Formats: sequence, C-alpha cells, structure tokens
Amino acid sequence: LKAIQAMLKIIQDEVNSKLEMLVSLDQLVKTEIKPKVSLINTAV
Amino acid sequence: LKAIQAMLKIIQDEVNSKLEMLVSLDQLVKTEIKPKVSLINTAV
Amino acid sequence: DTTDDDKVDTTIKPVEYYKPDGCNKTNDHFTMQPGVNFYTVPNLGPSSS
Amino acid sequence: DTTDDDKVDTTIKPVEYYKPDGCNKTNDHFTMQPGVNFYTVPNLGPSSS
Amino acid sequence: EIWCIAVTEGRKQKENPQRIYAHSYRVQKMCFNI
Amino acid sequence: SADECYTNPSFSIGSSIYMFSQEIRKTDCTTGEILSIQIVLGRIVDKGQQGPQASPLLVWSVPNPKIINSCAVAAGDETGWVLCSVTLTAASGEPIPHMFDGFWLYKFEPDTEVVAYRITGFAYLLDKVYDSVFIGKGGGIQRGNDLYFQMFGLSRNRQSIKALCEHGSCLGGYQVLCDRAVMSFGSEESLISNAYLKVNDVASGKPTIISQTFPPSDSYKGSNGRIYTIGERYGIYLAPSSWNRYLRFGLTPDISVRSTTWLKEKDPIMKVLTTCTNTDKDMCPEICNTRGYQDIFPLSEDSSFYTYIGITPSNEGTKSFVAVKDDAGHVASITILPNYYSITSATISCFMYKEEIWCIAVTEGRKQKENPQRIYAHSYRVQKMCFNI
Ligand SMILES: *[C@@H]1O[C@H](CO)[C@@H](O)[C@H](O)[C@H]1NC(C)=O
Ligand SMILES: *[C@@H]1O[C@H](CO)[C@@H](O)[C@H](O)[C@H]1NC(C)=O
Ligand SMILES: [Zn+2]
Repeated sequence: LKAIQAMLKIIQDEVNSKLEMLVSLDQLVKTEIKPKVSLINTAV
Repeated sequence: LKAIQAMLKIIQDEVNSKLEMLVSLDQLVKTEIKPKVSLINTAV
Repeated sequence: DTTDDDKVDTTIKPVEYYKPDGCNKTNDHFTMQPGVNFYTVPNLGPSSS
Repeated sequence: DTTDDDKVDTTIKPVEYYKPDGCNKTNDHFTMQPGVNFYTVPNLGPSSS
Repeated sequence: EIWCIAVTEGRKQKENPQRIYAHSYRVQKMCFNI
Repeated sequence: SADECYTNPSFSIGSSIYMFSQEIRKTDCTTGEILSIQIVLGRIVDKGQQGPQASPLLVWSVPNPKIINSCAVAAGDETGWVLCSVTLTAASGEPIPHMFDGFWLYKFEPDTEVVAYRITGFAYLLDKVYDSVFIGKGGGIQRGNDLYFQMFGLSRNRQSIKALCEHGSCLGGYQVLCDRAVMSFGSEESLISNAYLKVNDVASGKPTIISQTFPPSDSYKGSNGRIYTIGERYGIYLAPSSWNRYLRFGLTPDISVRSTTWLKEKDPIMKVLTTCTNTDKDMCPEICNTRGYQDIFPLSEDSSFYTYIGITPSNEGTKSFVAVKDDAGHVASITILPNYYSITSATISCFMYKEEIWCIAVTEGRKQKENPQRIYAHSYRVQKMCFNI
C-alpha cells in the first residue's frame, strides 16, 4: 500500500511545481503585453 | 488494489506529458512575442 | 534600369568606387577624406545590464 | 462621382480597356506594349525553407 | 554616396562591463588643385 | 477606482528621457496604506501637436512597497535612478512606521532589465543619528559618477537650540516659538532637519552614501525639497512646513552647507494646505502646519529670473496661475485651469524644444469636487521679450 502513498507524493510534487509556470505566464500577459498593445493601437 | 496503482500510473503519465505544452508556450511568449512588442512600440 | 526590379528594399547597394572624373589635370590631386560627424546606430542587436 | 462612395479602399479598380482616342487617322496604327520593368511583389502569401 | 558602419568593443565608463557599439560615417570625394 | 488616491509625484527631465514616479494610497491620500509605487521611464517627443508630448517606454512597480518611507527619482543621459528609503520590520514581518533601515537604489535603462542595489549600515554614513529618514519628493540630479538628493528626518540632538527666526515687523517670545517649532513633540533632543545626501561611485556597482545636515541657525522645520543644476553651480528648494511660508531657495558652487546662500525673493507664498494664521505681510512666528509643495524653475545663472505656479484658496476649490518673475521684481501671470475644481501642488521642469524654452508642470488635484485625487500634466512656453520704455 505504501507504493500508492509514495506514488501520490510524486504526483503532487511534480504537478504543484510545474503549474507555477501558468501563474508566471498569466502575470506576464496581463502586466507586460496587454498594456503596450493598447498603446500601440492608439498610436497607429 | 492493483487497479489503484495502475490508475495512478495512467494519471501521472497523461498529466506529466500534457504539461510540456505549458513550458513551450511560456518560452515562446517570453522569447518571441515580448521583444517585438517592445520594438513595435518604439517604432510607432 | 531593371537592376533593382527584384529587390525588396532599395535603401542600400554594394560599393561603387569613386573615380577621378575630371581630376586628371596638371597639379590636380584626387583624394578621399572622412566626414566630421560620427553618428550612433542604436539597436544593431540585443544587449543587457 | 458617387461610384467609389461605398469602397473601403480605392487603390485599384476593375479593368477599363484602352481606346484609340484620336488614333483613327490614315496610316495611324494603335497598339499596346508591355513596360520594360518587371517588379517583385513580395509576401503575396506564406512560404517556408 | 559611400557610407561606412564601424562595430567596436569597449567601455563607456571605467567600471562598466564590455559592450558592443556601432557608429556610422561617410567618405567624401575631394579634388585639390595644388 | 474611487478607493485609490494618487499622490507624492516625482518628475525629472534629462536629455531626452524623463522619469516619473507616483504613489498609490488607499482612501486617505495622506496617512492611508500604500498599495503600490509606480515608476515610468519614457521620452519627450513631437507628435504633431501644439506642444511636446509624453511617450512611455518602461513601466515598473516597486516590490514590497509596504516598507517604504519615500522614493524620489533622478534622470541623466539615457539612464534613470530611483532612491528609496525603507523602514524596519517587526519579527512578524510587518513594518514599523517612521523608522529607518537603509536605502534601495535602482537603475533604469531603455529596453533593459532593472538593476537593484542595497545600501546598508556599512554603506551609508550619515552626518548625525537619524531615527527616521525621508527622501525629498522633488527629486535629485546626476553629476559625473555621483548622485545628489535632498533628505529630511528626525535627528538626535544634544546642543542648545537657537533657531532661525526672521520675520517682518511684528507686534523674546517669538524666539521661543521659533525654537519650539523645529522640535519634535517639544523635545529639545529631537529635531526635524534637512540634509544633503550624496550617492558615491554609482558606476562601480557598489554605491555608498554620505550626508551633511543644516543647523537650526540657518534652517526651519525640515521639509520636502529638490536639488537643481544651474550651469556649473547648484541650487536647493525647501518647501514651507511651518510658520514661514515664503520662498526658500538657495544657490551653491558645491553641494555643501557652508557654501549655500539664499535668495531674497518672496513669491510664491504658500497659502494652501496650511493651518497658519499669520498674515502674508508680516509672517509672524507661530506653531502651525503646512503640507504643500510648489517649486520653481530658474531661467538664469543666478536665478534672477524664474517661473512658478501660484495657488490661492477660494469658496470653490482653488484658483491658479502661471507666472514668470524677472530681475527687476516684476511679475507677469496668466490664469490657468479654469475648469478644474482644485489644484494643490506643482512641480516644474523646463527644456529646449523647437529652438525655444518649453516647460512641463505636474500637478495634483481634482477635476470635479467629488472626484478622487489624480495627477495631471500640462505644458507651456517662455517667450523672450524686449520693451523700449
Ligand atoms: C583629362 O580628361 C579629359 C576628359 O574628361 C580630357 O579631355 C583631358 O585631355 C585629360 N587631361 C589630361 C592631362 O589627361
Ligand atoms: C477621327 O476621329 C475624329 C474625332 O476625334 C474625327 O473628327 C475625324 O474625322 C476621324 N477621322 C477618321 C479618318 O475617322
Ligand atoms: Zn520687469
């Protein structure tokens, strides 16, 4: 049964870590890209 | 009980593989798009 | 006339050397000199801090 | 006058054929010829290497 | 006319890291009667 | 957002780039929480309009804004700087109001990442011992490889106080009031004072800080100020904070206290955001509070000419005007912003544009009575004139 408990520990660590990329990506698009696209649109 | 161990093997493989798309997408936005948006902004 | 027909952008060309066109008279010296200004050309490529 | 009122972009029109306007005299031959230049039109659509 | 671009390595200030800079100039045709 | 307030603007123009900084506070605008601090780097460009126009290139927010006392900006040649004073934090991680724990320095450049430096106990050597330090709102300058900023704060004192107490004809009680005005909580051992702040050797990547204080004998209660460059010489502006509401502007050949001299002009006189009761004519000593800011911009090497914005309170917000004072004492003024309910502050920076002198003024205020406070910017020109009497 410990094999299952170990398996879940592995799964949780891998997923919880990787999903950090999603948080970073979202922050980038909202903070960096969105604003300048608006500035560019007005300019042209 | 082996049904559960098998189920976890399936879940792990599917998720660990699919999340590769997130890594690729993030690299693309930071390397490709962000830089040129800056160049465009300056030009206009 | 047709030499530039297939160019996407015609801003610059390969070097065509200067010639002493008329500077062939007695005591007539043909030369070349650099201009006085030395302009910046920004963003030739990426940099960092 | 009003023919272009509803056009978004007026850069080009459908072909209006040439006519022999005055080229109807004795020994007067009306013709058409291509120009000397043959220009490139880049990025008509996507391509790859 | 003939223009030239020069690419150089160096430092703007003594304590700065090395960076690459680019500048342009022109060559002027001249003819002198001695 | 109606629950957000924009305040404490800092604006400076370099060669082609400008630095702009603003604080966002929650509701109160004075003592409210800091939600964020935002810095903008950009250029002044010609967009086919009547005057010069702004063009932002880089917008960046300061991390951990909750531990900052104040920030101010400076601009040079294709580079900008931000100097922030920070406070101490408790074991809980929460900040302790009005305390001092060194400085942060940031370097900004176009199309480039921001570089941060930490200046700690062995990097900064202050003239005296301070309990709290603030960086002057007005901003600072860069000269060669050093930066100059103005600061003020609470300085520990052990000497007898003899404060500057100059006023017009007025009905030793006044000296006592003048001595008390510069004291914090009435304690002789705790003064509020101004000082110069120099950041040495910024290009080395390892900057240090040295300060030099003004003595009470030639200073009023400490306040927000600004460092100017006037040809080969410098100058300092110190805002009103107490009973003396006259212009306080000084000149100096070098950034030092002993070499500083002061102008004899009075205008502008600060009339807004004050609890003082003295009249503009006599300016008698009293205990009161002033929290405004209206700086000037010199138009000559000896500051015999200068431009400023005046503000006066009324029954309907405020009224304002732009003025230029010449070397004969004459003042020419033009009414501005007739459609704005109120303006409370102004900072002015001038530059050459289209072969003439243009100025940009950044002001805090409200367009309508019920609106939240916001920051606005406008531009004008100075016209050279010559009259045959
Ligand atoms: C110089 O060149 C001209 C033609 O441009 C010619 O007529 C002339 O005789 C030449 N003189 C000499 C010294 O070569
Ligand atoms: C050619 O056309 C003109 C009208 O443009 C006419 O006057 C002339 O008589 C015509 N000549 C012949 C040969 O058709
Ligand atoms: Zn005059």
